[PDB]
Amino acid sequence: RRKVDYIAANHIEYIDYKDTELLKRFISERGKILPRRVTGTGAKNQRKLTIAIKRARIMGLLPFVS
Amino acid sequence: SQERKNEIIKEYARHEGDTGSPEVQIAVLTEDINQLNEHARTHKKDHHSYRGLMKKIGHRRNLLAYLRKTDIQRYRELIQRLGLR
Amino acid sequence: QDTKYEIMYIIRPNIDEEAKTALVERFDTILKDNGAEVIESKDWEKRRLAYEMNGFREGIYHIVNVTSPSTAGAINEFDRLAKINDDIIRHMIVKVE
Amino acid sequence: IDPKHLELEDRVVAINRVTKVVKGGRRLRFAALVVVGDKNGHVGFGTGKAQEVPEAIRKAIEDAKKNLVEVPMVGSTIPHEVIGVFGGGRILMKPAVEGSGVAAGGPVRAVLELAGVADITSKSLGSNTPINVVRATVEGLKQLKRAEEVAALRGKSVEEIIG
Amino acid sequence: VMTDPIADFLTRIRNANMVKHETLEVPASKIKRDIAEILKREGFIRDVEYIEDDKQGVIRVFLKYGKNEERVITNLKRISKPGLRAYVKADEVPKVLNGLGIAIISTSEGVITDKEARAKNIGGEVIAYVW
RNA sequence: GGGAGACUUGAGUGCAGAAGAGGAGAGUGGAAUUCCAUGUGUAGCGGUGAAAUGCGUAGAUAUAUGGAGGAACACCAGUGGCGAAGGCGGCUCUCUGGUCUGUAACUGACGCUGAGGCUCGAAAGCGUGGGGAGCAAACAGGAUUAGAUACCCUGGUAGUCCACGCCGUAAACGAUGAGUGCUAAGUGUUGGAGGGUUUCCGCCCUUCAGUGCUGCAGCAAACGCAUUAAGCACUCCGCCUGGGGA
Ligand SMILES: [K+]
Ligand SMILES: [Mg+2]
Ligand SMILES: [Mg+2]
Repeated sequence: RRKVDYIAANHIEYIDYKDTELLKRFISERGKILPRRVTGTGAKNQRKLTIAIKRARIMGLLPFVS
Repeated sequence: SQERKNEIIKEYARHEGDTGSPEVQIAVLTEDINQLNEHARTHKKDHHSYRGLMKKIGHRRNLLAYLRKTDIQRYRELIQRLGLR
Repeated sequence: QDTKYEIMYIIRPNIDEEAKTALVERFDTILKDNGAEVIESKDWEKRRLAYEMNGFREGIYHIVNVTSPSTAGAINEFDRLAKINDDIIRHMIVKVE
Repeated sequence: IDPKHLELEDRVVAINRVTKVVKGGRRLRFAALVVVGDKNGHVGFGTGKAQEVPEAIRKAIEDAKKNLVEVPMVGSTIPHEVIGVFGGGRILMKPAVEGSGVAAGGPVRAVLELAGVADITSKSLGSNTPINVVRATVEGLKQLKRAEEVAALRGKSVEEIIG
Repeated sequence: VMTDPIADFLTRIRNANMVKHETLEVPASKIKRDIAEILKREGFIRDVEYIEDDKQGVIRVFLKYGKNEERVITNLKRISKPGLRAYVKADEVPKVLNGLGIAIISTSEGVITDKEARAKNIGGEVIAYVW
């Protein structure tokens, strides 16, 4: 279905791993990253989100599990 | 690098507009090839980069063949400037 | 060309402001020794971590925005020294446009 | 395209005894290929099947009458060389001189004798299946042309084309 | 690349003829112009026109059909491939389909038909049959 | 074809942008297993079609807190991406390659193919030295079986891993050489560009480069292929001439 990206709608870019406020909504319980087909992001932005989230995880901003 | 390539064009070219020419291309490729040979001596395992090196080398050789066909004087002047065999 | 480098690192939660400030100034001074110009140094937050990164479940984050060549060994020096130092928990570097 | 008002006479190419298999052994049927024509240009072929030779022959004749085609002729010869292909059967047919007779050994000889081509040079290059060689034959005879037709297409005159 | 623009021209004609398109456009050369004019004046084509553009003169063709359906051209074929070039003498001039087609030849006189060649008693390079 | 030229569409350079498990080097990580230590607690745990070998009362399994060590990177992750292929998925940095889009400034046919040569090249395997958590040929024992030199189970060596040097084989497969052009359409999708709208987002139209499915013509022995051809064509290279022996 035609769905909208948060990022595109918000006109946000240069996704920093610090942005927990934006990254935490693309995460399901126990830290798993929501699929693109669930959320509705583009491939480029989705990959940037993956990298930012993994950075946040290693930097303690977000958990790997739980 | 862009600044080095600018310098090389301005040096070896017939005009400041003549960005494209065999002598210009070869002069750029020779510096690139020297950098890549040093990179290979430091990164002996990067065969994926050695491939692009060999491709650049073949490009240079074909340009030099075109020069030997068309203008032997231009060819010899070029090689005296560059240091190739 | 000089490339921009965001640098985060996690100060322990129970350090004193005196030694902490001298420590941030140490790392900035060492970046400047190796030739990497620091344009900004700022504490981000103090937070409850996601887990026990060095036993301390809590941390204090600092950010160091830097401009420097990629050939300069400033980042490698900061890296080795933060590894050796047992006060800061993590560091991390980010090449930025 | 009508067998009506024509003296079509027939000729059997082959009867291939052909089997289906059942729990109770083998169900043996006869399949026939027949070619029929009027020796004026109009010729066709048909496939028949039945538990009897004459029944399959009748069916094949009745199917051949419903699939006729007309071949051009030039003094009991075709106008020009042609290659006919149909799935494994390549046949080339050349215009021959008069009195040289036919050059084939069946089924092509049957097809062309029934169509009325008394003098021709032919050859089966590929397979030997009578069905597909006959089909490539009719395909080539369909590829063939008439000078009047080609000249009316091109606009040029007949003499203006042959030179 | 285009190691054989003559055969590319012939095959483009064949393809458009099979889909029953109406016209064509081709990066042209003088030999293509000659062949197109021969086809024009021999009856395998309705019309042909030229276009002058800086890189290379385009030539456009307008094909021919006896009806909406029937084709005038059936198929073409180059013989000088060029991997094996076909030069022939005034006696070895081919006769495409006993005169119902045409062979296209280049000679000292120029680009001509088998008619004119076998009449003048010349030969040359054969470059295309047309069934 | 030879020679003297001239041109820019092909090929390439330059400007500006885009993407990316592309590659090599360095370090770092959380999860899980295994082991070790500390406590709790005590008779079974494990395994099977059945059992049994084994481990366990000397404290097992399990449970909770740490530590050591190796290997691989859950979600994201997809007939998705890159690479000539093999192949490449954690994270960051150093160095580096190829590709795509426009641009129409520049060279002005400089290109393609390419024997013979050179290089790369899954896994196994070899040499030297490290290392070795788990897995696991060989092997041991238990079982099964008429037998079982096997499938099952419990263990377990080389090996799997690192660095270098060798090997140079594969169902190394899209079982489809490379290059160029032409030839209905439909639909998704990746990276772009342009335009017409839209408060932006977004939607729409066009276009390039890939990546899938359906399908017309045509091709095909058939299966099937079909703008990522197995269609129409052209250049070059490699290869086949019944099966076995081999
Ligand atoms: K070894
Ligand atoms: Mg190996
Ligand atoms: Mg299909």
